Amino acid sequence: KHLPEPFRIRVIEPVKRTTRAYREEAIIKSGMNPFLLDSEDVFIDLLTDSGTGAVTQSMQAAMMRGDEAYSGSRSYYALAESVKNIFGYQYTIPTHQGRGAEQIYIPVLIKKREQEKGLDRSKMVAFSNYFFDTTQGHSQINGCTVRNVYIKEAFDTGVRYDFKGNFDLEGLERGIEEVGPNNVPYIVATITSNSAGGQPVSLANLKAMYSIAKKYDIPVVMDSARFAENAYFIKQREAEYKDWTIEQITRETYKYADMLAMSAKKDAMVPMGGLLCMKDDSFFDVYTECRTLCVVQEGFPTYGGLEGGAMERLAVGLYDGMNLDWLAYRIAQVQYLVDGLEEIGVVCQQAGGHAAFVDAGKLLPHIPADQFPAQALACELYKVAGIRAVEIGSFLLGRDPKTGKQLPCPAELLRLTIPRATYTQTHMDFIIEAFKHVKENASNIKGLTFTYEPKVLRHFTAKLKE
Amino acid sequence: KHLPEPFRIRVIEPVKRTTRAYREEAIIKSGMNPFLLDSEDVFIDLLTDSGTGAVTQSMQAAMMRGDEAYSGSRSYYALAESVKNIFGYQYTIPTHQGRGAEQIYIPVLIKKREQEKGLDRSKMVAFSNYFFDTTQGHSQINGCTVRNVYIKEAFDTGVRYDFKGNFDLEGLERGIEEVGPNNVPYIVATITSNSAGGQPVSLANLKAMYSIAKKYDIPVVMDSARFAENAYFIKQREAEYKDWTIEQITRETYKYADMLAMSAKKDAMVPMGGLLCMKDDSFFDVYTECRTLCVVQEGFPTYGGLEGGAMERLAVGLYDGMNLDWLAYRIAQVQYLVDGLEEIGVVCQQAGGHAAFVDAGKLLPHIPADQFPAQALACELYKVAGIRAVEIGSFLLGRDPKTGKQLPCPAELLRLTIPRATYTQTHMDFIIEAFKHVKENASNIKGLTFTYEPKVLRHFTAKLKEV
Amino acid sequence: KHLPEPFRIRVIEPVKRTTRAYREEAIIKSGMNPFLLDSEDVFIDLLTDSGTGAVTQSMQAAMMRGDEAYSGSRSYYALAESVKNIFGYQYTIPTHQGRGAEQIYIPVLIKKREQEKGLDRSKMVAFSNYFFDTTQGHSQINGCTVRNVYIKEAFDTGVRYDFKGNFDLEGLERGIEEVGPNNVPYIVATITSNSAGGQPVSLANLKAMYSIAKKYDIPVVMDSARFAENAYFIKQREAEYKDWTIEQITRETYKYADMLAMSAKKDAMVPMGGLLCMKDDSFFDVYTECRTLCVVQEGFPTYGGLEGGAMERLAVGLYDGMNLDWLAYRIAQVQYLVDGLEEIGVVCQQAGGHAAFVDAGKLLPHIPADQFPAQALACELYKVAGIRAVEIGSFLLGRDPKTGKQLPCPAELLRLTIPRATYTQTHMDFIIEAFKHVKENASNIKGLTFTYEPKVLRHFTAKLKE
Amino acid sequence: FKHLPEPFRIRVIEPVKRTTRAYREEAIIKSGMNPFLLDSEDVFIDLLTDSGTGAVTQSMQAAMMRGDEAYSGSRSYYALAESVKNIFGYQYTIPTHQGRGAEQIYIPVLIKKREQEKGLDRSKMVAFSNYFFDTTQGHSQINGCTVRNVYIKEAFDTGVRYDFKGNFDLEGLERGIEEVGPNNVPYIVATITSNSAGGQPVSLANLKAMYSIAKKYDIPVVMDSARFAENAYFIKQREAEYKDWTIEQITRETYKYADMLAMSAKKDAMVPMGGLLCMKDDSFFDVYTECRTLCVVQEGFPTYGGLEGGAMERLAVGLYDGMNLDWLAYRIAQVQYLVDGLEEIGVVCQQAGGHAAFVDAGKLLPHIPADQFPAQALACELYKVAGIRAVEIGSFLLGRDPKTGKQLPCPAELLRLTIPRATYTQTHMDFIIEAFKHVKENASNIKGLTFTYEPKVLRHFTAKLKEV
Ligand SMILES: [K+]
Ligand SMILES: [K+]
Ligand SMILES: [K+]
Ligand SMILES: [K+]
Ligand SMILES: [K+]
Ligand SMILES: [K+]
Repeated sequence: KHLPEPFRIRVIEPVKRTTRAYREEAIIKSGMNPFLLDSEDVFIDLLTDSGTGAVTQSMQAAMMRGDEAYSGSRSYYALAESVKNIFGYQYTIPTHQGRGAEQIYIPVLIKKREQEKGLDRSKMVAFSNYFFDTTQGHSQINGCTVRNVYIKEAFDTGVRYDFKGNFDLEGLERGIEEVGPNNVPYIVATITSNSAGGQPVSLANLKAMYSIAKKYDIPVVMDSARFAENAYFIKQREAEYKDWTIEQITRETYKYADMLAMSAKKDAMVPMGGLLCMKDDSFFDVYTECRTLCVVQEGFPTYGGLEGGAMERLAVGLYDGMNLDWLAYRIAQVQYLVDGLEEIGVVCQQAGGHAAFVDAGKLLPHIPADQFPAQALACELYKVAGIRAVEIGSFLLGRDPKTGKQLPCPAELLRLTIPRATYTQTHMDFIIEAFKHVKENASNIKGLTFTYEPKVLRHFTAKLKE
Repeated sequence: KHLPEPFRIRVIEPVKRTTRAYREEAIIKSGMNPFLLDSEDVFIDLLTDSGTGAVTQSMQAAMMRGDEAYSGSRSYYALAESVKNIFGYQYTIPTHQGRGAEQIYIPVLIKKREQEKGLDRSKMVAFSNYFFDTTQGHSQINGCTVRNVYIKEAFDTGVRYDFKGNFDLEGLERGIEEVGPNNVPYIVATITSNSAGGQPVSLANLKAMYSIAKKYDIPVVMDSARFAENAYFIKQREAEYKDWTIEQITRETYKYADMLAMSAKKDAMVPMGGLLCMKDDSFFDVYTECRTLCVVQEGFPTYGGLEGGAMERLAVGLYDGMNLDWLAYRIAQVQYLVDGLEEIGVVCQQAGGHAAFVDAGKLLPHIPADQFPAQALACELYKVAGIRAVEIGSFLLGRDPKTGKQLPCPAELLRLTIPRATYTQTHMDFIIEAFKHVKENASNIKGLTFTYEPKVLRHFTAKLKEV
Repeated sequence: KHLPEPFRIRVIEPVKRTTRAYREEAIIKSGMNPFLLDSEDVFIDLLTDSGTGAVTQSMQAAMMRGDEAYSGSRSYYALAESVKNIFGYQYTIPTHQGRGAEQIYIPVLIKKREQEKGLDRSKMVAFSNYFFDTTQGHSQINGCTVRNVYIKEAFDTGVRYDFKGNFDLEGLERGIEEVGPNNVPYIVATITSNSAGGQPVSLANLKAMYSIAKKYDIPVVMDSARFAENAYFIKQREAEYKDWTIEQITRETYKYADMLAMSAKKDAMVPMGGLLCMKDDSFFDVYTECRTLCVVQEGFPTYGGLEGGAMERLAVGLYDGMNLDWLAYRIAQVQYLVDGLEEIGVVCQQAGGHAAFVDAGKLLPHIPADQFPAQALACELYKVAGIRAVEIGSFLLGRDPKTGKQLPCPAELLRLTIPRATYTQTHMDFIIEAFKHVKENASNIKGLTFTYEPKVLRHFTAKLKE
Repeated sequence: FKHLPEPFRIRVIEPVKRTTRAYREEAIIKSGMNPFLLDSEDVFIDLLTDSGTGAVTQSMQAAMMRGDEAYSGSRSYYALAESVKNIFGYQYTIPTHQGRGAEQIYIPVLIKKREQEKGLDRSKMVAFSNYFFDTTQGHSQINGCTVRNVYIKEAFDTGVRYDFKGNFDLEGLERGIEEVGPNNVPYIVATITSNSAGGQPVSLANLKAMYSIAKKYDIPVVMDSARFAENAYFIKQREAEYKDWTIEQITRETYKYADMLAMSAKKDAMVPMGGLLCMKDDSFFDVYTECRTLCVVQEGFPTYGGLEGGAMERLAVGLYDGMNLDWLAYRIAQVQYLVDGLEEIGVVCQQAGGHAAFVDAGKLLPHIPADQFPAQALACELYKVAGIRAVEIGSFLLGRDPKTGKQLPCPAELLRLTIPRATYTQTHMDFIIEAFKHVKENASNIKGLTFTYEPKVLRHFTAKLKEV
């Protein structure tokens, strides 16, 4: 059952509606890419949960007392203190958002292994249970190839597994041995594997992975956008921690990484914000190296592109986002949507933490991956009810930066991303109802093809036809 | 069907849960009166929709640019403009809230007819399709007796009627005759009869009523807390206006009153605010008389107890509260709750605008009105699921200020007041689920009796014990 | 010297200017009463410091997390806790503002002595070192005569005295003897005598006064609008407390009253808010009696006309308003204005806590009190520079509710009320410069007379001619 | 009245703390003699910079409350775009979190453009500006592009007055382009109010001439607009042909002489966070879509580019509020007041500019060689004395030659007392002046500085030094 909101709605933002005819015109005008649609032409925007959710009174209140100092802001220290208490990390660098931190640590870490272990940029490879679109982008832009070492169950939308976000431990080890440990600049642990469908990573898996990393002295970066939801799943599924608090599980979790890069725009519940933090003194050097690069890419390292109030707000969000009643509610809503879709015959990845992932591949078997079936489905859904979603399949995966050919994709998923505390059960029902029509028209949905394709992170602004 | 929210949630306030054992202790410490329970001991607070609902971004934004001047604030003029454009009234006096405006116009209007037509304070009577508790309170405190002239269908929870909030025209006229037109200081038209169950008043009824008032030259005050919902019902039920906008219907509606007193804390959607406005120059005198009394009771008449930002916020709320998609949604949610309760066998007044009114009388037939069955039901509901509600029956009606005996009551209703844009469909379902248990235990609920009773507006702070 | 602001300006509200011709037209349209002028027609609004000052970030932040519950709001408890820790009072009832609390306790206290000691309403008299216009108003409206028992030095603008707000102890005692202790419903101690010119009341004086009250068992109500400034003066002038903190002095001060009525719109620094609190159990009865009357006049006693956020904000203001650096600055600014005026030959009451009181009587000796010289001066000042002020003389004092004749007035003062943290030293200089012209035209300022006079609190909306 | 009275009422304040001399003594040492490393709470009056540290208006704070946090196509984006179209007349808008956010985008894009279109030679490319900001110069050099500031002879003569010291050296610009070869000049940056020159204005005539030269060689012109409003004000007070124009009109005119604008909204637009990268018209549509592609990588989707919805609504309002004439007159008059006060006590400064008083450390501390950063020494002295924090705009900031590796020659050693907008009062100005009385009295005893830790890029922000 969809749990009742453990909160009262305090502030609302009105939204309008549109006609089918209008959407038809609009979706064409947008080159068949929802990313290019106007906000006001969307009734229920499930494009992403990043910076689109609601905030709590405490957070809005925090936003009112920021120290806008350019250097040494007390708001910075407030944020730093929250990081020290929650993750146990001593060094903090705020960034405006996720890719803000990535564009800093990646270059820094690469140069490090180069200068220390003779890493060869022409043969370097980074690993992750699964890289973010932007993490992969910045890695490749820095001449580093990536390899996602996910488990066999990860993308089997027909089978259930407790931690589909887990690292393929053997795979990771053989991968490192092959590539050569000196050529692996870092390993990124994505807490709640986004591409796997917001699937959790067990604490045991993290310990094992970190153990392998320690062995080859490879820096481990914990991508923490949805650390809270991951902590929740660990608490519900990993026996050892059934009776631990989200805070305790989080603290434990972060003992298995050397630093964290986070897009606070998710679980921390803020409309803007990111973090780049190092656990301890052993990484003091990368810390000061990141402060140097931060000045260039984001701003002085005591605000790094965030206004004072934004840091006070984040200092609070990191806590509010860990509330157990909240997490149970949020995740239960997603479960509700997934079960609703599954009951009308729309197969999905098992319910994850932030969104329902519809298996476009299974729903539209006639359109080849090369033709982006999940993107076609997205346009169909929008047409139908004014709901906007994103594809997590071949369109997003991109082409091989070396071959120039379309990368093979493990699954063509349509992601119905649910912004935190933004929509109600009625909206969920509305979405499910919409899919009844989408399904009833599956067989007639046409594949898509480029008319304009950017060279980097193409899915955000590309346009397609047919 | 419960319509999907025509808005996105932007800011939330976390709430806490409790155990049955805890509530059991708490309801006792509160003297069996939910009004005395702590907010944090309530999961879903349906005590009232007054100042407890959500606001829109525009409103929260307006709150940020107020002119805190003590006199002639531009924020005051902003509010005045909204009133002129929406209601067509030229004179505006802000008050912190509803009873703030009542404590001003009532004394003023009474003195007026006294000096003008020789009204006899010892024999004066005021009329209304149905007085709010505070309106009745201030009237009686001023030595004026009240008489609610509602229609026969008003309190028949078993029959459906389009406008149960309507004035009993024949009754109003008869009443004015029996009492003597010189002794009737004013008539209050309560837009959406609260006690009737948030039932609407037709525009035709208002015209007729105002016509009668004009005949005897009796001032007509439009109590406007829920004017928007009333405008909505008119639009859905009164043929002549099916195609009018809420704004147009409102403008039309207010041509049939001489002034308005409003608790902005409802449809205007603000956590604080009230209004006392006069339509035109013919009432300029009561206007300046109200400015004089306002200085004493509320504050300088250009802010009357409201901070600058509060007036800017209200200037916006008056508009946002009239949005058609919004009104349809809000009222549809209430309908959903009422239908849900009715489906599990809990008879209610037909769905009104702001709340579901459960008929405690029908649900608990073994308890005499003198023992406040709706209050007993309220305590039962709280114990069961941590939901807080109010009774609109004998407990609230009070005693006859002259006889000193309990006033006879037309219905014992438990009001599940729904704050605007605060709870979801899931909460509604939660409430319905709770009532399944309440119903199952109906026959065992005891009646209540006083242990402490205030002399005025007793229901707010009184304490009772059972049986 | 004007101290430098111990704070940074964070939010500003733009204001406009006007022409002399325009003001001349406006002042007449307003019936020669500044109270009737539009805010936008005023450059520097010194009408009052009540609810017109600035707030701190913490306060604005508090306003964002209020519990709007109709009953038992946690915001109410927050306010109650602040009252308990600052004043040591156990019972709290919020009111929207000052006169909101007055209209409650006055009726309640009167009925009390009537039912307990046989008070005779037809012969009852209340005392105060000096009643506020609204306190006097509500008293008289309730059929109670008032008597201000101020000291001989109080209104001598030519002589300096440490505590001109003090009670005339002998006077108070004789007064009570004359009237009969059974007919005195209450004594109001106005912390910082407003009419005396924002002059302080010593702690010793309060002890003595409370001692007299205890003797006749007369309830003592501490009017606390400017309790903080009074605490400051005590700290600077009363030897015994030179080394005490504002918080400590306040706590001590409130041991000499049975309850407090406060317009939080002043020292607490909020744009809206008031308080009615009782010290302890011995007054539990008046407390529950006030809860009953509050439901009628203000709202449920757990919010009493204040929104949730307003109570959270006040809970913070009560503290922020007691900051020592702040108080020193605020009071130093007033001192600066007073010294500046005195330097150009404009005699004033010695610098008090919230405003400079110009002695209109001494500045315009040709105008008889009956003609309100301070009001004439106010209109002159406005015409000259667009500065708005209020008179604290015969116009405000009113007529004898019994005789119907104009009450005799101890001083005709023009009050240049300074809103807290709103204007700068440059504005002060601007005000002083304006007075150079006002003085240079003193001899030609005409007296005033009614054209419209309300029956109660006339000065707020009356209109005059000539 | 020289210090004009505030054309506004203070609505919200933030309390600040004081410290003891002994404490500052310890603190300045712990900070490696670099104020940038001091804690905010250890500063009474923070004149480090006016960037994102000033106050906002009610309208702005109100705007912050109604943002559309959509990830794409936010209506708040369109609101910002509309303001840009009305004010600057530019049709294409891309929001960025701040200044360097826009720089890291257009610089790479413009360079690749001339490379692919005119055969630019990265190994011989040079960019020009009346004067590059530290971050603009940084990103240029990081992209392998050398910079050349073509300022006028009067620019850094703190002893002489001149109406537009921020002007381009037209002959110099032309000679420079000829020397380097027009195909190797990727762009020209016009810094509206030359920051390094001392917040000195650039005349509209100078801009027309400069743009004319650029059009001739088909060189893209980027208008760095952080302080466009103050520049518009000076033009209105000093350039005869515009004495009677409004700030809005002068701004509109001004922007006809650039192809695009890069702006750190954290200054004149008055916001604590925000930036803009906009193109004038269709002729630059290509760089526009190229910037959208690079923005996705560096900042975020191009319809918010690192700014939350409310931040864009706030900026849409700030761009307007910042152009108010009474406001500008007041703000600039305050700076004039501080400059005249300092000059009164014998402390020579650059003639009053728009956002700060620039003390000439070189003239105040003649015994210290530029190599030893006299302006930085002066900054530490000022802090010790009264808890006032400032920045140096001299050799320390200028850096080393990325090619030679040697310290770059500097035209002036200035200590910048940056005044955040609507934050401090006249009393604070007087406080600052009073502080300098002591600083001056001790001038002869201030020692020079030297590195103990120096970053390879933008060193002045986090470097640490010690007394030589
Ligand atoms: K956002
Ligand atoms: K960046
Ligand atoms: K409220
Ligand atoms: K106010
Ligand atoms: K009242
Ligand atoms: K900032």
